[PDB]
Amino acid sequence: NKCDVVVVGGGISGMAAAKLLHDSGLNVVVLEARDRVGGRTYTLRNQKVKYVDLGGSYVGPTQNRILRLAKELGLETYKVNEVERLIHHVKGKSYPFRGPFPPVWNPITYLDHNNFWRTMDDMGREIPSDAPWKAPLAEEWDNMTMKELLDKLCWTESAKQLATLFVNLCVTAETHEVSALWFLWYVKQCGGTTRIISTTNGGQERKFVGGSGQVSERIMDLLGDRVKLERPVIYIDQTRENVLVETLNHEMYEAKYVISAIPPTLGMKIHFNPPLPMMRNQMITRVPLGSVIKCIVYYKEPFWRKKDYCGTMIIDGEEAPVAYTLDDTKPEGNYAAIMGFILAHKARKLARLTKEERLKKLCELYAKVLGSLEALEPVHYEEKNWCEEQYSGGCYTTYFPPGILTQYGRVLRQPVDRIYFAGTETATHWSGYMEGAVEAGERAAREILHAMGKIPEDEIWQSEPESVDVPAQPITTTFLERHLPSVPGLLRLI
Amino acid sequence: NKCDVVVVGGGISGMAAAKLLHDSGLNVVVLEARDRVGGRTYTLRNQKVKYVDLGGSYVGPTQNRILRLAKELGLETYKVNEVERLIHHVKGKSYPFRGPFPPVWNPITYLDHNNFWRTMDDMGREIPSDAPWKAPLAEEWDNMTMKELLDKLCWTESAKQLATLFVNLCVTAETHEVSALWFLWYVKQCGGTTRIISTTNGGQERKFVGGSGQVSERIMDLLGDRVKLERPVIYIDQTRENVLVETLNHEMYEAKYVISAIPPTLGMKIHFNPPLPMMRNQMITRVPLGSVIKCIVYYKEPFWRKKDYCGTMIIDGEEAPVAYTLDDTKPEGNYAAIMGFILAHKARKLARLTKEERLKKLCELYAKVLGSLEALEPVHYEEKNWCEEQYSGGCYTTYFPPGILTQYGRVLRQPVDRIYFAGTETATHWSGYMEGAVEAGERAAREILHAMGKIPEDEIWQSEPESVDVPAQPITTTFLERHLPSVPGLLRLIGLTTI
Ligand SMILES: *[C]C1=C([C])[C]=C2C(=[C]1)N([C][C]([O])[C]([O])[C]([O])[C]OP([O])(=O)OP([O])(=O)O[C][C]1O[C](N3[C]=NC4=C3N=[C]N=C4[N])[C]([O])[C]1[O])C1=NC(=O)[N]C(=O)C1=N2[C]/[C]=[C]/N([C])[C]C1=[C][C]=[C]O1
Ligand SMILES: *[C]C1=C([C])[C]=C2C(=[C]1)N([C][C]([O])[C]([O])[C]([O])[C]OP([O])(=O)OP([O])(=O)O[C][C]1O[C](N3[C]=NC4=C3N=[C]N=C4[N])[C]([O])[C]1[O])C1=NC(=O)[N]C(=O)C1=N2[C]/[C]=[C]/N([C])[C]C1=[C][C]=[C]O1
Repeated sequence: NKCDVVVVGGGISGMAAAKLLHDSGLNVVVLEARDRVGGRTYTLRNQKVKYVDLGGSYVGPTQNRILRLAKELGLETYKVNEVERLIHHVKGKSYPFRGPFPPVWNPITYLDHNNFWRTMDDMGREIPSDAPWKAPLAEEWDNMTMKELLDKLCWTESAKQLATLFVNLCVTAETHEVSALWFLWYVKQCGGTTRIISTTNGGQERKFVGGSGQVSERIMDLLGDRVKLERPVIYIDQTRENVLVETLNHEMYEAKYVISAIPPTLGMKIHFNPPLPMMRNQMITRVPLGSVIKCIVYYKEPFWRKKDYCGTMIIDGEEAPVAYTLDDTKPEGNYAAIMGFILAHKARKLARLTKEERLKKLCELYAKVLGSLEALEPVHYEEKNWCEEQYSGGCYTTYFPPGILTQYGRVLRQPVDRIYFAGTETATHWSGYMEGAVEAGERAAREILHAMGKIPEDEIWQSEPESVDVPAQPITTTFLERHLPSVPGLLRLI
Repeated sequence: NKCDVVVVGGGISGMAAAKLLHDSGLNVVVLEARDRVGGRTYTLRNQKVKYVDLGGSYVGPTQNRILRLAKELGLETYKVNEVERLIHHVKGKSYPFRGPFPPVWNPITYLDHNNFWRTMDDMGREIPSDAPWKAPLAEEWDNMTMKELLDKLCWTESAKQLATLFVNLCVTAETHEVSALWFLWYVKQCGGTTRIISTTNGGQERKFVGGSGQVSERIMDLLGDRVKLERPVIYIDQTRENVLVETLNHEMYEAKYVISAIPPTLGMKIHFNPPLPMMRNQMITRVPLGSVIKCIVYYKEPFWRKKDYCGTMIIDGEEAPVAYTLDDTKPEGNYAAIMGFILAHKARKLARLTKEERLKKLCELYAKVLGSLEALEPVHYEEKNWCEEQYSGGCYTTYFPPGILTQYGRVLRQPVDRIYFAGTETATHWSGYMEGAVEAGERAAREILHAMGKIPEDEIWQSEPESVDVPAQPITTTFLERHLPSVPGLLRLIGLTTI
């Protein structure tokens, strides 16, 4: 019934908000729609897999807030297997390579590839993390799709296809669906191209021992009966003295403040009184989430390591169900597995198949790419299609179509009276990730602390010391990488 | 509590569905979120305006379903004033003209203008009304915004600026926001460029005497207590034998079938058990509605008629708050008024201002455009920002961003068990209009009549006899219009000759 703060949503962001508020002495309730906590993180346990992350999973250097919070809850990380060679599959053949970036041998293509990545980071350096709509060329970039940008930038098919897979993999959407401004902001606010695509020294360096769902589970352990499972919020009333929040199962909660820790578009599932201000009312219909099936195939052994393959596969082309894989073996070398993502339009298309039919296609792909019959002999399979989720709306995150970020972006974290906004979408560093969820939960919580007079305005946004366990190495470029010309730049010299 | 069919939404579509179902003997309930029916039509009544349409208003030839419904309910239409000259205001100057299209004197520019409209209709013929994603080039066109399409087509800035204004005005959205496939579909399923833009012989020919709000109000009168105002639906349960529909004020309704007659994205406001299938679940997060403020400025007299202007203005300019106006004077000649639309990003921008500052900017614009100081003497002002409506989401309608219509389009009107889908967005002819509302409402109702074994399958889709009161002149082209070359076509002709 009555409390200081109602938090809507028990994902990482809501749980981190509620934990902070509770630790500071306020009475908090968390209202969660599902029969579990975690949201877009979900750890399945069974004897065959032991545990497996079917939702968010990877963490890495510079994500110091998720690392600190998990550490305090008694979680530990291990490193994703990247000891052996990566594979680029292109035109029906496997090219093994080392390093984050698949190599290119033709000199024209080389220039084109080099220029494309470098140009993404140049454009990023003009986009403010906390206000992408203030970029000098904000409207121009916002009014093009990433498909247009790539059509302008990439003078070769090879670069255009690799840059396309890069978009698909990062934001689970087609290049033609997304704003160029938003995608460039996204990459940049993750620390740039190298940091976002790298396993070693990047976002995919690590996983949590036991699963990432333990983060939310253990915060729910700390809050006891303050978390209400199967309480979907349907109505928020701000007209009266205290804020009133009603659930689907008929309960009424009453508080001074609310934190909305749900994806923006999921705001639509709530009837507000008074109506939302105009800009928010429309923003929340303009911001879908992407489409992904996360798929994990289990094998008796990590047989790929015998051939000096780490298990990472970058797979070009329309026919491949999966464009990107990582080794999902446990740190002990057991429960051998390959993780793959069926991305964007391939998720819409392959979801009509059965579970077994998807297994077969994956097994056959992997056998081709890894060049082993061992890939045809899986011992177990697990998958999750996030598009079918009523209370996520997709995965990994919310994407912005052309024109939206400049028109409505300012409203995302703007308080509506006594509702403050959390969720990974409202973050400024690794928004879209578990790290962003923590940043935004803790920030929304601290905005409420300040509206209550408990902390000054300068403590709303707090910096995070670097993890000692997962230190960050700097991102370096070579001299040639910085100064080799683009394709049209080599033409102007001729 | 118990009925045969719960209709969610009491706009034209919901009210047309309910009426048909009622007229066939079934027990229906209409559950409407607001304290009124009509939805995106709303007729305001006070002594200063008598009546005024702040939402949907215009009807015209080929929109035979809304004309039959309104006529059966006792309503009349009248002709929007187009006796005197239209104005095209471009680069700070007004160019009076007659006919539907602003004319063009520079021959190069003339070629580009003729080709643009012609290619809109040409691409249109490739696109089936009932299945736009079946166009041979659906994918290619859907992965392109209307801004990209215009950048390819228009070799003159003049044609590109006119085309941009045409998109903004038709779909209340920027060229860079909307799919080219969707937009070409939307224009074709209204009968083409000419039909869509015209007053005389087009979409804007007429209005209803007393306002379009009476359509919904009269159906509510026929239905009596079957219409429940202030019952926003929060929850639909299909796991049991009868379908369970719950409202925000804690009432429960039970039915064999449900028609959802709300904008697709407002389907988000309902919690579903079991969950919606994947494709609908994501589609309803991908389909926003446009942005528009409709504004009416009243004057003592329709002073523009005296300078031989009908009061239609096509106003190109970033500075112009309004890009299109019409004479909104009563058929009797009194309550003289200019209606104007504030479109897309200007609705966003100018909503910051007060009512009085918006009035001031409109009057000043109209003064310049009409060359008339009288325009600075309004007697009254009415307006509505549709963007702030929780139970509409915007106006006029739903637009599809790039990539959405080919991936999700096929599910807009796919039944989900015993839920069936109405709303003008599900129509095949004048989707986005009051006409499409009636088509979709009636089609969804007849879908349920078929599931119940009361009519055969071929009676679900039913054609409509032509209005004898608002008959349609066919759309014609001249030989020159059809065969004059494009700008690149003339340039190809040149390179070939000089060889
Ligand atoms: C799904 C997914 C996948 C499959 C994958 C991934 C992901 C995902 N990610 C992301 C994450 O997960 C996120 O970000 C997070 O989680 C977020 O969180 P938040 O913010 O908290 O949110 P959520 O979770 O959703 O929560 C919410 C909640 O709420 C609720 N609700 C709703 N509604 C409502 C409610 N309640 C009450 N009422 C109402 N109405 C719900 O239920 C929930 O609970 C990720 N991340 C990270 O970090 N990592 C990872 O890994 C991930 N993943 C992925 C990634 C990928 N990548 C990166 C790609 C690549 C590779 C290479 C390069 O790139
Ligand atoms: C808004 C507007 C404006 C401003 C203008 C216009 C329009 C609009 N339009 C359109 C119309 O209006 C529409 O279409 C209709 O109305 C629709 O119908 P429906 O489908 O029925 O839908 P609605 O109305 O929305 O209704 C729905 C209902 O539901 C409810 N809900 C929600 N949610 C819920 C509910 N309930 C319960 N529960 C829940 N949850 C609500 O409340 C409602 O009631 C139009 N149309 C026509 O026809 N005409 C006209 O005029 C119009 N307008 C416009 C147009 C213009 N133009 C076209 C111009 C031009 C020129 C050149 C080119 O263009």
